[PDB]
Amino acid sequence: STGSATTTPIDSLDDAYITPVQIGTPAQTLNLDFDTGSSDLWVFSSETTASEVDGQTIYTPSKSTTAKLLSGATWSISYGDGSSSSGDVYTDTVSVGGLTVTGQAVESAKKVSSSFTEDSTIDGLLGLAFSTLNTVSPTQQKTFFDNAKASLDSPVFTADLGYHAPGTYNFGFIDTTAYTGSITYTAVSTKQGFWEWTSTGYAVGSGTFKSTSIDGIADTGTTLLYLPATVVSAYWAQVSGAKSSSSVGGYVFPCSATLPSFTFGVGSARIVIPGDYIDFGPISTGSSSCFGGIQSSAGIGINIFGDVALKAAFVVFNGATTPTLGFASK
Ligand SMILES: NCC[C@@H]1CCCC1(F)F
Repeated sequence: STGSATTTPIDSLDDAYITPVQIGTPAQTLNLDFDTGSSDLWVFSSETTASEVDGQTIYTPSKSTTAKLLSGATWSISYGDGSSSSGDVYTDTVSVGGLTVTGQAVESAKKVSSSFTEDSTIDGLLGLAFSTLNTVSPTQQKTFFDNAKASLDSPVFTADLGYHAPGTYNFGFIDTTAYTGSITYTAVSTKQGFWEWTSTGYAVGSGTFKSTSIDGIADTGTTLLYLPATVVSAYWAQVSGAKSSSSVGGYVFPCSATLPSFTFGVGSARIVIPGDYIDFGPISTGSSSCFGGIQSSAGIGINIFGDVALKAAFVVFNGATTPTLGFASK
């Protein structure tokens, strides 16, 4: 089998991407944030505290003839931005882009933190990291990809995120028309539960490439590119007036600037992020200070190749017995 679904930016900045997902019988379509950095499929639901729902579409398990309570199971997750959610668990039929999994754990939120409530465009998350990170207790549950894997034509999914435009998540096949040149594959460590890999270096603009190993994760659920402070300082030093602002929470730059590109290495290959992809717009409405799309990972404990990086590439998440990542230009 295969599946193919379009993923759409939630706003004009590409702050996140939503993909329609069919849950239950008859189908209830919710728009989920596909997150290769986590491993829970959770949704706003008829069980979510009413004051914490503000415009989201909810899953109502009582209206699904295929829903079954997963008796005794609970879940609770916290993310790197400090947001969180928790609740109980149903199994149900879940389809993405024509690919159907029966018996998928659908984690129904009883509580969500304020940042989820305040984002009316995201109805939940669909985790695509390794199932070892799934938070369901006392019986850990498998991701949608892990459940689908054996049925897929090939044990892979691909992320093709757009810059200020829709893109595609495919399951089970590699669309050879969706990228240019060849795909360069690179080793993955699953020791932390992530799609963790080692970039071979970077360049700023037209500058010379610096060969240096940068361990990090491919994370569709993180907006920006988070890299070591040395690398990030070298980038922003090429932008007149850019500075790190503690009050804002990262590097800002004059909105009048033209940003240089940023290149990262994948083995001997190179992925070029155009400068415009690094512009996250005014820090507040009407400000002439703009927020940068490359930020330091110093406070995080891990480097994160988030959407800013991934949207410059066609990315293969290869879930074979030994997982690997592939990157192509597009
Ligand atoms: N997108 C899931 C959240 C990520 C995983 C590693 C660091 C982080 F919390 F930011």
